[PDB]
Amino acid sequence: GPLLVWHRGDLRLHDHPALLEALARGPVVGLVVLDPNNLKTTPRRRAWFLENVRALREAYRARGGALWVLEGLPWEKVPEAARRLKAKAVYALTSHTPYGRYRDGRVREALPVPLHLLPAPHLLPPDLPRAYRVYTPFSRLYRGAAPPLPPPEALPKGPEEGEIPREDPGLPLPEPGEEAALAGLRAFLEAKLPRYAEERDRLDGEGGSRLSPYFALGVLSPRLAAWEAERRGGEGARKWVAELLWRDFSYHLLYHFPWMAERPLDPRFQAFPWQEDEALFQAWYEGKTGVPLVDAAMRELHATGFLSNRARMNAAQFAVKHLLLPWKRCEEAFRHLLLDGDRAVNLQGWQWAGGLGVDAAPYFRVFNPVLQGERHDPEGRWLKRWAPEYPSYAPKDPVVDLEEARRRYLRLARD
Ligand SMILES: Cc1cc2nc3c(=O)[nH]c(=O)nc-3n(C[C@H](O)[C@H](O)[C@H](O)COP(=O)(O)OP(=O)(O)OC[C@H]3O[C@@H](n4cnc5c(N)ncnc54)[C@H](O)[C@@H]3O)c2cc1C
Repeated sequence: GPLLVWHRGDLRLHDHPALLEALARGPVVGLVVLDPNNLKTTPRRRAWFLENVRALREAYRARGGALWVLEGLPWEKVPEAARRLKAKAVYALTSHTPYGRYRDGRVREALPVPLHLLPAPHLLPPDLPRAYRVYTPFSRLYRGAAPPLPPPEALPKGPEEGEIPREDPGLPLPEPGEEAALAGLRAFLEAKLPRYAEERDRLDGEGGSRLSPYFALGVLSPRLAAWEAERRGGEGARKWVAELLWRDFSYHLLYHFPWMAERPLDPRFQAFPWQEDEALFQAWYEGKTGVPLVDAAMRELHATGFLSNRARMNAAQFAVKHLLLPWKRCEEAFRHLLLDGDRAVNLQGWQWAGGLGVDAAPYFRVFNPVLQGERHDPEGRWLKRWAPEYPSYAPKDPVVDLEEARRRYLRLARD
């Protein structure tokens, strides 16, 4: 009987504990279940997922192995695959998300054979005992990346089943799959890593790796990335790895403070006068606020599904501090437009850029839409690409009075 390796947010063969744990015991067959709880989202994200699932199968085939793809509820499809294959056991990577736990508990209940869950690779586990709300103390626990596990050279033969739907992303998608991700990592490390600390703030984000869409679906292991970067060493690597840690910190936060999905980490904001004005929401959502920077960010986001970190913190804080739009609605809409949309990470980003309690970031910090755009975009090349209509980062008929908007917020916050 074979062993089933059930892939979830880990569409890769490199550094995969569940794959190697099963392979060491006997022949394996891979499995992906197209779950409605995950796929009932926007076309761009659904396609990104499906195309990376298609790539994993090609990766299995290239090695002579078999990847089954089934559609439906995990607690019905996993047991079905196990029965049909007469699998002895199922192996997967542990998930600590609310849905992940519910799902796996349900699957364990319906499965007649063992479900073995192994720790997913992280720089720092999210289920650490101590619960930190600040980054520095959390990051100190990190003592360098452990070595990544190797991918199999070849896979045992097995029967293949299931078809992989083709969805219209509505936009240009990056190259899907692990090979593309690995090629991207090498390019970044050799070319951009050295100056990362000095270029990581550009509004166009060309100083970054642009690997978030891959990390989001586990096409690239963070442990492998950290390991490679640290092999290069230097200020660049230290800084880039620090950002990988911010991702783990995001999972750590949501795991220890589940309620932050519902309310701000900082209690003294639980009752902020969020003015829900449908008219303003659309202006922001469509990037029609009249503010060069924000409009540029939202426009690129709608067209590409990607946005540099600097742009995200600008477009995000603008909505929360200036327009006072409720964060909950804005964060969901933001996530749905991102190819790398990750609930935990997006939530930390919003509660951080929105001065809602993450890393005890100060509320009094308020970005200056025009300065920001000039200090992080030289010949205004970025602005000229997403909002040519604007001659500069100067407000041309703003949906609100920046100056008053600032005073307004600071006033509200101060109390
Ligand atoms: C309001 C807001 C929302 C965000 N939502 C998401 C989201 O849904 N999904 C997502 O992947 N990232 C999110 N980020 C974090 C971040 O902006 C990206 O990970 C980054 O822009 C990816 O570009 P890159 O791959 O070139 O990053 P690089 O600079 O090359 O960094 C490498 C990796 O480190 C991680 N990383 C970098 N910055 C951060 C950060 N601030 N927090 C957590 N991890 C980080 C990412 O995995 C990234 O791929 C958000 C940030 C903000 C301010």
